[PDB]
Amino acid sequence: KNIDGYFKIYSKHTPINLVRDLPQGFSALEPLVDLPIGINITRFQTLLA
Amino acid sequence: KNKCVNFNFNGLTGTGVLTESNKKFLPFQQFGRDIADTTDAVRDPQTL
Ligand SMILES: *[C@@H]1O[C@H](CO)[C@@H](O)[C@H](O)[C@H]1NC(C)=O
Repeated sequence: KNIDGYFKIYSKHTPINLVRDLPQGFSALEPLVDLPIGINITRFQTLLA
Repeated sequence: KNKCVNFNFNGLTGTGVLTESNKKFLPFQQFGRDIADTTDAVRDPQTL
């Protein structure tokens, strides 16, 4: 998310046993870094290996 | 600590008794608040 020229990222990494789709449970997301980029962003891509 | 003092921490001006809080703040989380929404606790910007 980006609001008022300030980008916000929220990262949580926990181990889980999952096959496909998504498990039903609760999680509390916490911030990762602070990036005052201040740029228009209309699109995004997901890099893969 | 343990005395009534006027403190300005990270541009936040306030007056109150400063004590060591047992609550564990996240590294990013700084200003704590009570039910009244007034600031419950802060973080020293010099020595965290
Ligand atoms: C970002 O650029 C796109 C394409 O020019 C435009 O449609 C959109 O309104 C712009 N958003 C902002 C916040 O300027």
